[PDB]
Amino acid sequence: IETVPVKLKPGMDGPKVKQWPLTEEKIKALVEICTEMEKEGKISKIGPENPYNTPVFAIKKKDSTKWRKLVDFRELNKRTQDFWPHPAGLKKKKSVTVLDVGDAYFSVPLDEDFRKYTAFTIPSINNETPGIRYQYNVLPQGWKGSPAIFQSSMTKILEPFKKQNPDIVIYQYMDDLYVGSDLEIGQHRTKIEELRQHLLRWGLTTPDKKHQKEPPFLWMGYELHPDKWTVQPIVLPEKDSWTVNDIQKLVGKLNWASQIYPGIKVRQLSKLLRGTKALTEVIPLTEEAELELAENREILKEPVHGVYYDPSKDLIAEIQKQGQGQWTYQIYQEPFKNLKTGKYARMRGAHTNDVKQLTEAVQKITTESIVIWGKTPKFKLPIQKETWETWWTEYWQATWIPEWEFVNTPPLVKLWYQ
Amino acid sequence: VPISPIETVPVKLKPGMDGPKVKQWPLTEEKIKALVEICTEMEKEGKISKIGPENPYNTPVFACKKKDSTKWRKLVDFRELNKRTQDFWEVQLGIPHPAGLKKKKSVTVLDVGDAYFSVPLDEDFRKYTAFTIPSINNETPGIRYQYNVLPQGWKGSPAIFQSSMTKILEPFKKQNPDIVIYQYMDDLYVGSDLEIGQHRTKIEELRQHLLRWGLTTPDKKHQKEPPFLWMGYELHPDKWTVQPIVLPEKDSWTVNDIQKLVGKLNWASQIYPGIKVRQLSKLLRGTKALTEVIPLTEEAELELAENREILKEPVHGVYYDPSKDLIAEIQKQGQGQWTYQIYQEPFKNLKTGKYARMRGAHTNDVKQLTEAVQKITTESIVIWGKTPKFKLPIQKETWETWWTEYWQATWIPEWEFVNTPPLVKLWYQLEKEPIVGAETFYVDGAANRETKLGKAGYVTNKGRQKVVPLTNTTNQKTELQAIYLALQDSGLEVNIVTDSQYALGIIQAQPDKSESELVNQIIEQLIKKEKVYLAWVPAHKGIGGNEQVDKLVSA
DNA sequence: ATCGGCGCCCGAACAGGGACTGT
DNA sequence: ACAGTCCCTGTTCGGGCGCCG
Repeated sequence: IETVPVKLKPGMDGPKVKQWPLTEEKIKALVEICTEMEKEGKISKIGPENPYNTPVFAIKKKDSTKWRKLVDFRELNKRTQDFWPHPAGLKKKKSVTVLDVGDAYFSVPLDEDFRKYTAFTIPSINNETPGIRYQYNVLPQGWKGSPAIFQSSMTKILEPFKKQNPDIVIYQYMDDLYVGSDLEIGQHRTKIEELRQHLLRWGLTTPDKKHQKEPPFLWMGYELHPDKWTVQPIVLPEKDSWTVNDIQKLVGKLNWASQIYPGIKVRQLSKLLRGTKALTEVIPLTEEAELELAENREILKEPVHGVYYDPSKDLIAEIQKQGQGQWTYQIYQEPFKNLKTGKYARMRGAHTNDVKQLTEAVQKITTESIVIWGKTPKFKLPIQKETWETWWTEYWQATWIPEWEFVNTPPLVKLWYQ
Repeated sequence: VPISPIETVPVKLKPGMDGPKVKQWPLTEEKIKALVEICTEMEKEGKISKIGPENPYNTPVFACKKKDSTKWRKLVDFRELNKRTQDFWEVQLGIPHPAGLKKKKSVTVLDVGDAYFSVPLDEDFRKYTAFTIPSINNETPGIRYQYNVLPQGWKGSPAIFQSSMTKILEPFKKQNPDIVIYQYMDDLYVGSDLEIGQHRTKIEELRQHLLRWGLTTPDKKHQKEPPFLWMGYELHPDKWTVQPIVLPEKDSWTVNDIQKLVGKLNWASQIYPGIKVRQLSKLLRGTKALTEVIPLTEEAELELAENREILKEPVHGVYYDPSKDLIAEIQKQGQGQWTYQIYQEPFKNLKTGKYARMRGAHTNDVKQLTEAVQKITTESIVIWGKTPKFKLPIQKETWETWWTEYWQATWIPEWEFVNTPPLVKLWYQLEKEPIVGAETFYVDGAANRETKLGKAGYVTNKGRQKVVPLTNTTNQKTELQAIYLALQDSGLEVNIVTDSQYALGIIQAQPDKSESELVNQIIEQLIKKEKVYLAWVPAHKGIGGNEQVDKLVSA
């Protein structure tokens, strides 16, 4: 099997990303993995004459004890050439299962002229040894080009199964295979095992989940149910009595929401605050204002019209820390034209680790974007750059890594959760 | 040491470039006879070969005294060749720290002699290392040579030797998997748990193993007895310390001198607990003249006394025990300054350090504490590969009320409270609901973008008003100035309504210190108050008192 | 004068991005 | 809707320290 020629985008060099510090737990797992990959000819040792590097770290597999080597191929994927239909029914299925088929990529060799770009460096504790550098000789997991180069082989493996079960939707994104069906959960999990064993005739899958009865906290990102994803409506308070401070919070909230919902008006409400009153003064709603409020409640309940997904424009997701373990998010392409607004709560821990919360929400938001649109969004994270970077690898369990930036948001986005 | 039999690393020039063509600059007579005498020696030693007119490249050559040695070091100003050499990925990712060393029965520190001069250079690249020795008589043309080994001063030499040394040690490390060898350039920390007799046997196998690879371990650089001088430390069997620090004593100081003093004080903070450099680094602000003389401030001189005070007492570090828990404790010394000590058994510090970074223009002590915890967390991963347990001078309930009320995601790993004052506290707390029976202040401010003049005032529900004219100000400052007025002209309980997200986001973050003088005044007022409720309304929407004061300041 | 590679600290120029404002 | 100014945050490079050739 001959390798497919791969180029970088015109005028771009390879990745040169420093390796970040790793725990002894992750280095010992990585050293074992890379030493074994060199024996099977999957990687090979290189020297410092290769000026490229990509960060590597390890994650614990889903409901398992085995370790998975994860490459931060974000920079390489941005500089890799583009290659050459998304199933809209996958998001409508009852149950959807994510299968790590990244192991299949390790059977196709990579173009020699390109291998210099897959270099990574394994660090050592206390800088005992210099970094030992490796490069890839086969298609690597997490590479933008790996699913594309393997595309011809993946359709061939699945075509018999897809004709034997035409009601099952199969989408592929990077190392993961998304398998959706409308069967019952028990007959669905048997169908997943039917796909795994029929696939086993060609390429292997991650060791079967040590559990099969959905042990809680463990199949969050494994067995997904898209038909139960809910959008988060914008709500207004319901009070018998409104104060001047209460009307000001209401007017400011409605004025911000007029950017997402066209018909929002605040004029009859602002008329109630025409003086220079005390904040605690109760303001009775006039008959005209009660109607305006009642109409704004109606406007926020109806869905927004004329907002469609553009495959050429990047997706952007914003998360707000609402407190009490609750996180609100919005996915959009143009400002105030949200493609989905959701809420995630009660995540991991008894609401102790904020970072674990944010990391899970980012993964669940990305999973929805892959399932819904087949893309990944760019995240605007409500966290300090160093607070995330220090800890995020400790709670990551996806085979893909989305792009993100860090922002310090003013506390005036109370416009998403009551 | 014959040239090592290790394979050369293929080295290329940057795409579409040629080699260096630099003419040789004049040298002193002490160096001319020494370079000629040296060059024929290192041609005889094989490191250098003569070249002819077919080689069109050149690089200037000189010769300086070796660092703390009677031997001469042959150096070349390869600044032109380094710009044309390909980039490398440096495999040296950091510096080993003694606090990460475990206890060993037998320890040996080696040093390879003529390190760079033992490793061959890629044959294809040798043409570009050509140089010319100008003779004394200007009538003589001068003798041209090229390099067969790693030159000192070439940008690829450190990375290639580091990569080459690991390849040379890989077979020996595999023949003996239980011996730990800390490798940094040519210096080798060898440690084992074998008996002292059998340990010296393995060192000779290593010296013979390195000798087979053209790597001599001279006896002059072979240390067999504690104390060990390693990586600038004095290593003792159960304790470690830093080689003597010499702080300069001068009556008048310059910018450069201050730059040195800050650096040495940082280098001492790894084991000396309590080093402070904030006031000493303040003297480095603005002046880029390296030879400028700076008078020591009253606060700066006080800082030097504290450091010298804790430097008169000897401090030692302990080695690391992988079986026992890692503990770090932090204390708040000055404003924006912190010191920490990492230990396992109390009062037996592995290492110390300090964090004194001002992140942002507006911050509080709780933010800096989380910033210092992160610096220690990363540092602990580098040295020991694990996160330490923390002992912080902040109340358990103080942090609970902060991270639940802060809009950003903040987290601190497993930590326990220590009662080591001064503690970290939230100096004031904004009310969640408007205060009943509190004068409501509708504040705003404006400024012209060309004139830079502006107004700042307030209107209240009790009818009280005020407008102050300001000169040399901005829109952001006048809107901040309006909130300051309401705090001044109010009682201990006040309701303030602003239209500035910028002023609101600063105050709502509960800062206790700021680079802005005005914010420090606003913070001071909030601590004096007893209950403060700050509300925001959208501007230019005809809302309450915001509309009245908006017209007051825009005119 | 007159060198290379790494890590760290601290200070300052430059850029990016988002908000306000003026046209 | 375009183009500015302010403010903030982060990146890179300059100085110093230390290691090694």
